[PDB]
Amino acid sequence: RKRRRHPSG
Amino acid sequence: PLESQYQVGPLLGSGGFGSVYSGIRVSDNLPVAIKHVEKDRISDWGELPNGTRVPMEVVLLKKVSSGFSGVIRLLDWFERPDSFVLILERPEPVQDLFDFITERGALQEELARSFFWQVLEAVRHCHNCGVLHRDIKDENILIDLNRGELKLIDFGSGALLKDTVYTDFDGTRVYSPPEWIRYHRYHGRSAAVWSLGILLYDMVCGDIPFEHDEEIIGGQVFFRQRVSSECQHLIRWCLALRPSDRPTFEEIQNHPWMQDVLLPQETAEIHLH
Ligand SMILES: Cc1nc(C2CC2)nc2sc(C(=O)O)c(C)c12
Repeated sequence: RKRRRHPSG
Repeated sequence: PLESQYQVGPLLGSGGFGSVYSGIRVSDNLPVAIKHVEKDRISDWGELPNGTRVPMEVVLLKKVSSGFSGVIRLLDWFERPDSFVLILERPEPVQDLFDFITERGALQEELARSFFWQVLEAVRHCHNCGVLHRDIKDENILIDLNRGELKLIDFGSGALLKDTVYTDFDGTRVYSPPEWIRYHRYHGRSAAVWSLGILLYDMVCGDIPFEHDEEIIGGQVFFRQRVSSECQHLIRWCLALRPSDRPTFEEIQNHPWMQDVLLPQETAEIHLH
């Protein structure tokens, strides 16, 4: 499954 | 003079924090990171001693700056017509913990223990200095691959630490606690402990446990990787739905899973070199 970054805000 | 003290290199990244360039301080060839923040995007402002108005991020970085290497060191800063420029130390060689976990997958518990311990000491340092980071996540943790030392970075979502309720938040939502999701209210220490439980799960399982609001508030922690019962207990304690049920930092570091941590140098020689 897709691991991803997450932006702040 | 900003363009004469530093040689500017390639862009390292950009996003909610601004734009960050690799750099080298001309005087002594010290590696640095050069962070540009547009004035129109700065939400919270502070005043230094001399009452000069600076982004709160500058105030917080100054409060935590010292010889302790677990937090990023602000070396200098400049004001421009429409931006502030922050000169930050740059470990070399380095990889952030997000990319490290992507490449390595779930970490052996010995390595997760060493990393998590260092993050706890870094966050304790912030709180000791009156600073709440509010965006603890693997993306905001740099690994010095030679020394085995971790550095907490990007204080752009932080605040002065206080004992009353916070009703504003601009950190990363999938690391934010259920009381923020449900009520737009949180207290600083117990919210930080929640993000640390997300981080520890991330380390030992290879990705964060929750992506959606419903999972954050739901109260179920499913383990996708083999994790020891002691580690599972600490994670589930950090991820208690009721903030007052979460451990203090003392209770985390006294937890049975946290004992016999590797030294940073040992960590690099066993797991990084
Ligand atoms: C994007 C980035 N890359 C890097 C590279 C490892 C050099 N360092 C930093 S220090 C920082 C901050 O806000 O304190 C940020 C956002 C970065």
